[PDB]
Amino acid sequence: AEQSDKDVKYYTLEEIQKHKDSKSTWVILHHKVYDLTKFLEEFPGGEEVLREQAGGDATENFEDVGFSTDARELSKKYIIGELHPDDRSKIAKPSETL
Repeated sequence: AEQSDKDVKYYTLEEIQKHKDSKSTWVILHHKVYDLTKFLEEFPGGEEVLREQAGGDATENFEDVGFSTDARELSKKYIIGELHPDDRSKIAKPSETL
């Protein structure tokens, strides 16, 4: 879903589900989406620790893999838009059998 209004982009969790590269790495707090693509470069080679949780969690994850103080304010700093209201319900938890 590409938002016609170019302010606060509606990313879909279906979009981020294919988190293969660092540039495809975004995380969701619950209903709003935050950029992890840049945030992982703050960790020297620390893309792989958070990649698996990208397209899934950020409620605990963004602060977990994040810096102890910095990640707490850097959550709202990396405001890349909001996660699609339908998609946070779709992939609240996917089939864990894969």
